[PDB]
Amino acid sequence: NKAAVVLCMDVGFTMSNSIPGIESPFEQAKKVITMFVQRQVFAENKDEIALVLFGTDGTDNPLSGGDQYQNITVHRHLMLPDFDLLEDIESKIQPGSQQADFLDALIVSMDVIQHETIGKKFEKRHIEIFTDLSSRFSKSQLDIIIHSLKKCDISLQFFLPFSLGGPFRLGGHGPSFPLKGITEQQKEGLEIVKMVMISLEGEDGLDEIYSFSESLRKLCVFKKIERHS
Amino acid sequence: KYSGRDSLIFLVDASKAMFESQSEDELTPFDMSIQCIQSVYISKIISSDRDLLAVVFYGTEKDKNSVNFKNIYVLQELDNPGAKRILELDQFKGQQGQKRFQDMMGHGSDYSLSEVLWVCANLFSDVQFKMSHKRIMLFTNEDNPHGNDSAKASRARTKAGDLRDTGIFLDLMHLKKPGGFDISLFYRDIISSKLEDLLRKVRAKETRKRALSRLKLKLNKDIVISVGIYNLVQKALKPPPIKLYRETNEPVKTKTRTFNTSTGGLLLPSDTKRSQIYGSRQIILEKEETEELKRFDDPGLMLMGFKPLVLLKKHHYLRPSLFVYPEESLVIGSSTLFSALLIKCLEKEVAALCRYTPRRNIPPYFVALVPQEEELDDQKIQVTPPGFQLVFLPFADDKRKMPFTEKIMATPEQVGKMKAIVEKLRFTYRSDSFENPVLQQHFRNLEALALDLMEPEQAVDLTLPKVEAMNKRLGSLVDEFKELVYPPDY
DNA sequence: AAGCAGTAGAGCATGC
DNA sequence: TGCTCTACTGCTTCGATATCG
DNA sequence: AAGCAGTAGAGCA
DNA sequence: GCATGCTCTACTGCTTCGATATCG
Repeated sequence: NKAAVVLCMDVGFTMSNSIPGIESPFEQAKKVITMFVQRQVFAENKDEIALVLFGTDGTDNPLSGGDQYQNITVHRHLMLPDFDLLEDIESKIQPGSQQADFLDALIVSMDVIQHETIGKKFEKRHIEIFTDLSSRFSKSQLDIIIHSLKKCDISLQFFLPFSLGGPFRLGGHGPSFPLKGITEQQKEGLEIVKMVMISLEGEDGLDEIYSFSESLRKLCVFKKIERHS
Repeated sequence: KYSGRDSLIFLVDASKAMFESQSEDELTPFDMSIQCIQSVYISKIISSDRDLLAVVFYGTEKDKNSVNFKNIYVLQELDNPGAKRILELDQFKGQQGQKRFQDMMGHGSDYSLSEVLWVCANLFSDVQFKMSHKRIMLFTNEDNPHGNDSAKASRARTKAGDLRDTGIFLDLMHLKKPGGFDISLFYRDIISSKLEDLLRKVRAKETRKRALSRLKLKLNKDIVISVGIYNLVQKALKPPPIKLYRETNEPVKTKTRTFNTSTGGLLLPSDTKRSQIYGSRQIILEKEETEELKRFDDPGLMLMGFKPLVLLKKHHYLRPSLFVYPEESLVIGSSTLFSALLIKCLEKEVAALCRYTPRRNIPPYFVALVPQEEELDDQKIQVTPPGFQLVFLPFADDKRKMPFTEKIMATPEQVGKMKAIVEKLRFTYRSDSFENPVLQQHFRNLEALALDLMEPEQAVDLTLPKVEAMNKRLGSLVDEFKELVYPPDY
């Protein structure tokens, strides 16, 4: 019946990183998110979207306690997406250079999803995560939030960028990373997200690690949306 | 050629004996011939309805022909199968039809010889079309129509050769006088019996052979050859209606328009836009933009590499496969390259993969070219011609995903009795014959409408199985197959 | 697509 | 305050219509 | 332009 | 040096049939 999808997107400075000859990861995330919300607006289906950005300059957040919860803003609640939720995507040239964390948008989106299921029946809770994974982590409480992810039975898809280990353009059935797009911070990021995904849902979390190259190549954004035929 | 229609003259022997019942009480050979001719017209009126069909009785008393010969009387003329001509034809049945034959033309005369073939020749000469095949189908029994004069025999075998050279071929359905294969006599020179193929066997068929597209195969850069994409399984359907004015039964020449800008006045097509509303607002285009937003490629097949025949799973399916062939009409020297690529693809079990655009503005479409090789013996059996096959391939949103979440097994004992049941129902499948009941009953409905005979000839339903010839065929193992482990158990 | 059938246009030969 | 009719109804498959080679 | 079961609003109790 | 007279060949459009996409 009614779908309630949520996007959470890193809009950080490194996400708007410099171009060695290819593209910005910010513009790649923009192309992918325009493809998805473009299909789910032009298909006239009865779903609602809510989107959260992290890596901004200000914090107009419903919860900003201290040093944590910085540069996170709920753009829009669960709405049938019109062209306003597409021009908020398109007319947003600013990346807003002040980057804080990457795990905050999941718990803020979970809190507002709980606030958004107010007498409105929903069968799916799918949240898609774009993160370049360049900032440091935050490890205050982990098993309580992993327990909430487990008990609420929500879905978390993970778009990592092109760095997965000739002319790499966007996606052409060629290479994922051109020659080297990784470092120590990206290494610990990839291993900690593999650990969380495997330990929560299993080997499908190894399959739910999608690169920005191939997510434009294939249909991998639409999952657990349709019904029996 | 392409539009060269088939011709057929029926030539019937009505001279001395067949009008009589050959001193029998069963079926006169004259009635046999009229039933066979009527069944051939009834078959070709919907089987091949552009061909030419004439009918000529010889040996009768009075005569009419364009040549003005004695005792040769034509009935119809070279044209299509017409319902009014077969309703003229069906009046020569039984004793009353035999007497109608008598009062109309009268049987019995000094029947001559090859001048009847001359009348057949002038009947073929005056057509104003093109004809592929010329067949004279002679319906007779006897053996010696030149039993006294030898010059008549020499003239007969001269005029038959004069029909032999310019492309007119005859066969005679030899009427068995006692009902057997007896007369092994000396007309194997004139000719190049069984009549069931003339009696029933072609109730639904159509004759056509078209190329469907004539494209180019390019090896992704500049290397171009020609190919033409023929069709094999086209999913035929009944012909569509025609509007008609029920007073005089004439069609009514439909014309339509768009008008009325809420005042009065036409709109020639230059002042209409093409719109799509999406909730609140509109999106307006022009007709040329809404036809331009699907344009990707030149028409043809661009090659994108090679894959073996094994890893493409031939159950992925959305459209029937077509069939390529290497013409030498666009480029020259293409059958050489395709034969070389085909034998190397065969001896390395590999298949081509391509991107395909049929027409001058069509979005692109991925196809798989899988080879095949022919087969031929002394009997000239033909199940495969030597080309490729274009398996169409789905992209991404053709496949749905079923809910899948059940898994419960049982004991491996029912597989033996089910093997016994499937071996009980084991047979060779077919080569033809599972005909469509809806189209066939519609055919016979139209037959009985245009001929007002009696009734709908109820078509036998071959698509239905034979439950009487299946249940007692398998026997009393169905109770044990039902109640070994699984009765519903209440 | 397939067949055909009808006319436009260019080049040789002529005239003032 | 409790279980069958009922208005809808999304879909699905021919049947008529229009385009293109 | 026609049917087939699925999913929430009415009628007698 | 300019205008006309005459033929043949290749381009081009029409007609019929069949297949495909579309709209109810």
